[PDB]
Amino acid sequence: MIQRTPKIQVYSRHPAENGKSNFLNCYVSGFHPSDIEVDLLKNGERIEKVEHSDLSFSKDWSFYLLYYTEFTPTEKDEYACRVNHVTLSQPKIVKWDRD
Amino acid sequence: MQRLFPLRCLQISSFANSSWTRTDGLAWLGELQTHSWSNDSDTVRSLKPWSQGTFSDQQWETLQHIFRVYRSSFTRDVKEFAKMLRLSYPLELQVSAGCEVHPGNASNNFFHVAFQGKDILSFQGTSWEPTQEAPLWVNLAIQVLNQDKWTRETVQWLLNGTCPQFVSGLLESGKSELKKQVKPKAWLSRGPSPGPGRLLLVCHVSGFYPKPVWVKWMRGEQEQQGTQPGDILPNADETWYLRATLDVVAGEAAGLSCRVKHSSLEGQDIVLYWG
Amino acid sequence: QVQLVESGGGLVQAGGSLRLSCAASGSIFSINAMGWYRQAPGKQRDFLAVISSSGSTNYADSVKGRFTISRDNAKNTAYLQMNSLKVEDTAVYYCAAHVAGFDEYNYWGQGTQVTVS
Ligand SMILES: CCCCCCCCCCCCCCCCCCCCCCCCCC(=O)N[C@@H](CO[C@H]1O[C@H](CO)[C@H](O)[C@H](O)[C@H]1O)[C@H](O)[C@H](O)CCCCCCCCCCCCCC
Ligand SMILES: *[C@@H]1O[C@H](CO)[C@@H](O[C@@H]2O[C@H](CO)[C@@H](O)[C@H](O)[C@H]2NC(C)=O)[C@H](O)[C@H]1NC(C)=O
Ligand SMILES: *[C@@H]1O[C@H](CO)[C@@H](O[C@@H]2O[C@H](CO)[C@@H](O)[C@H](O)[C@@H]2O)[C@H](O)[C@H]1NC(C)=O
Ligand SMILES: *[C@@H]1O[C@H](CO)[C@@H](O)[C@H](O)[C@H]1NC(C)=O
Ligand SMILES: OC[C@H]1O[C@@H](O)[C@H](O)[C@@H](O)[C@@H]1O
Ligand SMILES: [Cl-]
Repeated sequence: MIQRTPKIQVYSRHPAENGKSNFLNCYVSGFHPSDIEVDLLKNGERIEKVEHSDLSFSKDWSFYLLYYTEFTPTEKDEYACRVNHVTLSQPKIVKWDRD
Repeated sequence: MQRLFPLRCLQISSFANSSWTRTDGLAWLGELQTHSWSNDSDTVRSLKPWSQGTFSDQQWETLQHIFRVYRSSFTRDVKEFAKMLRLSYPLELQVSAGCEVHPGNASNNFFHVAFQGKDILSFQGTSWEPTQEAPLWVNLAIQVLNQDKWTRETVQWLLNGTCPQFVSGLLESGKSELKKQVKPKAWLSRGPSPGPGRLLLVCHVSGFYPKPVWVKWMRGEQEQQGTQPGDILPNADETWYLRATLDVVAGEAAGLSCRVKHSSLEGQDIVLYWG
Repeated sequence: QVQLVESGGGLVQAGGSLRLSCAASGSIFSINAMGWYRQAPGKQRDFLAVISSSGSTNYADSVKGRFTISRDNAKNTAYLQMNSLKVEDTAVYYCAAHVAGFDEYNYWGQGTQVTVS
C-alpha cells in the first residue's frame, strides 16, 4: 500500500544549561499506519516512566505523537529518541543535540 | 470578528484480523485537545474543566450513549463489510468529523472517512457519498449504508444541530483559556557546517501560546529571504517550539538579527543580534 | 497476472442501444467486483455501475434506469447493456475490477470508445 515513514525531531523545552532541570521532547510524525514503538534513551539505555500525548493525525491522515520526559543535561551524557515502525528495516535513532 | 475555533473529532479504528481490533478517539477545539476516548474505557473523558461546555449532565450522558453504541456498531459493520466485500486484513480506518460556528447563526460541518490513509467517502447533506478516487468496492458499501435511515438522520442532526450548539457552549465555558497569552523565549545557537566557508545560524523560540507566530532573520528591517523556518513543534505543557535557520557566508553573519513577533508581546518584538 | 479486455464499443444513433463486455483472466475467486467507468474528452472519469460476485449492484444516478450491469461467473465476464443513449454519453468506457488482495485501487482495462451521433 502507501505506508509513510516517520519523521523524528528531538528538542528540549528550555535552553540546555548543564546541571539544570529540563524537558526532553521527541515529536514523531507523518507516519502510517499507527502502530509504532517510541523510546527515549539515556546513553543507549531505555528510560522508564516517560509520558506521551494521545495519538492524533493531520489533515492528510498521517499520525503524530509527542514523547517527553524530565531530564538533566550534562557534558558527557548522550540522549536520543529510538523509533521502530513497519516502514523501517531497523529501529531509527535520532540523537539530541542542543545545536 | 471574534476568533474562530473549529471542533474536529478524530477516530482511529484498527483491525489487525477478524478478532483483534481497537478504536480510539480524541477531539480538538482549535489547537486544544478537549476530549479523549480510549478503547479500554467506556466513556469519553473530558480533559479540561470546561470540556462539557454548557451541556447538561443528561445531555452529555445521551451523547456518551450514542458514542458507546456507535463504537460497538462501527466495529461490527467493518467486520461484516470485510467479509461480504472480501477485504484483506489488516484494515485501518479514520474518521474526521466536526463543525465550525460563524457570525450570523450559520455553520458548516464535515464528516470524512479514510481507508488505509486515503479518503474513500464522506457525509454530504443527508446521505453518504464516495470520493472521486475511491475504489470500486466502496460503491457497494455506500449502497448498504444509505439504506439505514436512523443512522443518516442521526449523523445529519449531530452535524447540523448538536455539534454547533456544543461548540458555542465550549466557546463561553472555555472563553478564558482560549484567549490566554503566554510569552515565548528565544535564544541563539550555531549549527553544523553547511559548506566550506559557510555558517548555519539557528534561532530557537520556545513556550509561546497561542500557535500563530512570526520568526525571521533580518538585517535591520530587510527580511532575509533565505530563512528556513521549521515545523511548529509541540511542548508537553501545550506551548510551542520553533527553530529558524539561515545559511550565510562567514563574514555576512555580522549584523544579522532574529526577530520574533507574537500576540503576547503587544508590539514588543524579541530581537536577538548575532554574537 | 490480471488482464481485463473490453469489447462491444462503437457508434450509434441517439436513442439506440449498445452492449459492452469485459473478459477477465484469473480465477473466479481472484476477481471480487466488476464495474464500469467512463471519461469524456477533457473531463474526469465517472463511476457508472458495479456488480459483485453475489450479484449486488449499485448505479450512479446519472444512468440509473438506462444502464444495467450483469455478470456471468462461469466465464468471469461482466456486461453493461446501454439503452436510450444520449449525445452526452460519448466517452471512453473503462472496465474496472476489484482484485483479491488489492483493496486500495482498481485494476483497469484499456477502454473502448462509444460515440453517439
Ligand atoms: C460528530 C459530532 C459529535 C459532536 C459532539 C461533540 C462531542 C465531542 C466530544 C467527544 C469526541 C470523541 C471522538 C469522537 C470520535 C468520532 C465521532 C463520530 C460521530 C459518531 C456518529 C454516530 C452515528 C449514529 C448512528 C449509529 O450509531 N448507527 C449504528 C447503529 O445502527 C443500528 O442500530 C440502531 C439503533 O441502535 C438502528 O436500529 C439502526 O437502524 C441500525 O442500523 C450503525 O450500525 C452504523 O452504521 C455504525 C457506523 C456509522 C458510521 C459509518 C461510517 C462509514 C464506514 C465506512 C466503512 C466501510 C468498510 C471499509 C472496510
Ligand atoms: C491478530 O493480531 C494480533 C495482534 O497483531 C495477534 O496477537 C499477537 O499474537 C502473537 C502470537 O501469535 C503474540 O506474540 C502477540 O503478543 C499478540 N499481540 C497482541 C497485541 O495480542 C493475534 O495472534 C492475531 N490473531 C490471529 C487469529 O492471527
Ligand atoms: C477493544 O475493546 C473491545 C470492547 O469494546 C474489546 O473486544 C472485546 O473483547 C472481549 C475480550 O477481551 C470479548 O469477550 C468481547 O466479545 C469484545 O469483543 C477489544 O478486545 C479491545 N481491544 C484491545 C486491543 O484492547
Ligand atoms: C441545517 O440547519 C439549517 C437551520 O435550521 C436548515 O435551514 C438546513 O436545512 C439544515 N441542513 C440540513 C442538511 O439538515
Ligand atoms: O502527555 C500529556 C499530553 O496529553 C495530550 O493529550 C495533550 O495534547 C497534552 O496535555 C500533553 O501533550
Ligand atoms: Cl447505555
